[PDB]
Amino acid sequence: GYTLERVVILSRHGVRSPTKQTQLMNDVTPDTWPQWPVAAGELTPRGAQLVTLMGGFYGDYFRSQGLLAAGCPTDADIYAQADVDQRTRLTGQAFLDGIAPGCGLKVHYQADLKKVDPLFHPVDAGVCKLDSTQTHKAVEERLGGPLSELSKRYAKPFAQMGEILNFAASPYCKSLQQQGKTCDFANFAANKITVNKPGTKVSLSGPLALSSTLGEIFLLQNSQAMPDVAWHRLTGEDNWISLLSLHNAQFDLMAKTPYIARHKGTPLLQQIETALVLQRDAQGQTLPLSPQTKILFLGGHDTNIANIAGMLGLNWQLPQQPDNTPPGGGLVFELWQNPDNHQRYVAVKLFYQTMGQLRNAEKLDLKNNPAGRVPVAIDGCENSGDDKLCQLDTFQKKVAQAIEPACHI
Repeated sequence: GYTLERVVILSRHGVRSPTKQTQLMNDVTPDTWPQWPVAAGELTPRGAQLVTLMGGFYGDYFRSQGLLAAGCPTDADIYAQADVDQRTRLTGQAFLDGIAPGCGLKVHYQADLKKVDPLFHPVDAGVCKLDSTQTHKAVEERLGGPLSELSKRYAKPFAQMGEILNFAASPYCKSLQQQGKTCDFANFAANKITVNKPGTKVSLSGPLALSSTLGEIFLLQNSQAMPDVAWHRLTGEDNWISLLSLHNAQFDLMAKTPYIARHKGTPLLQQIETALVLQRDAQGQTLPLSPQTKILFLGGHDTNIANIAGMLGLNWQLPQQPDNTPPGGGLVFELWQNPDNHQRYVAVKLFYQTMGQLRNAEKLDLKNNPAGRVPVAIDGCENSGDDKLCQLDTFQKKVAQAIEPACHI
């Protein structure tokens, strides 16, 4: 077919413990949240193992495509840059361990682990600011109305989440009833967006935000192979899809909303595009990539993937993976060249482990049990053929149009 020339993987970190267990998260259920074997927000050992399995699949796939030779690549061939978080650094390392076992590759990352990496969090870092009014306006435009619409749009998932929590028996519900309120989970509080004064943080609070977090946690519990997921009250693929639709909706609103996405994702989009075509001195190419670079692995977060998706108009649904930005899942950019006419193409795929592949820690390979690999259509691109190929020149213009120039690094 075509020749796979270069790949950039924007990977979410692997399975992690919840980053935060708020009073609200405790109060919305009478049940006890299962504890995790690692500190909050850290990649679990099982998370690492799953990422390594995924790295083995990547290795299998890229070698089958001739992009990697057999044997050990070097940093010249494969570069893994991770965010400063432990979860992303170890995800990058687990990726290298799986794609190149015994090859001594080491994940790279900003040396100062104490500060945000502006590649992964430019807004947090202060590279550019979100305007509160534009942010509220952009999110509502994205939603098609004010956040109060969410309780109607997601009434069934919200009710489902309330049932899974046994919200009606929760301390939060008794507090609501104390105040003469009903225990309508969808409306236990207002959905509020808060941009802090400096414009470096945007927060969603309220039922959607909480439900996004809780749904993700259930999925992480499930992905961790925990024995009790959601107190055994969450089973069935559609129920998983439905419940996680709250999470995906939250990520759509708070990370895919182009205004937000372009401010938070511009350095990553520029890093992805410049690494993909290997324009090593281009703006936004921040890494010491070798001219021989075949794979750039970016160890980031679900928000990063969603920001990129928002910037490029990417929308997907993953068979057997209700989280659109699943643990260890990678937004994979592939540079293809048609040997017959030398036309070059960009393909975007979401590589991911299904729920079962995660939960059962299944060995991934090409013939028996591949990772999921969902082609993703790009706004403004040719989206040609079943794999939604974009002509390279078209992809580069789309990237140039999607970036917020004030947000580059």
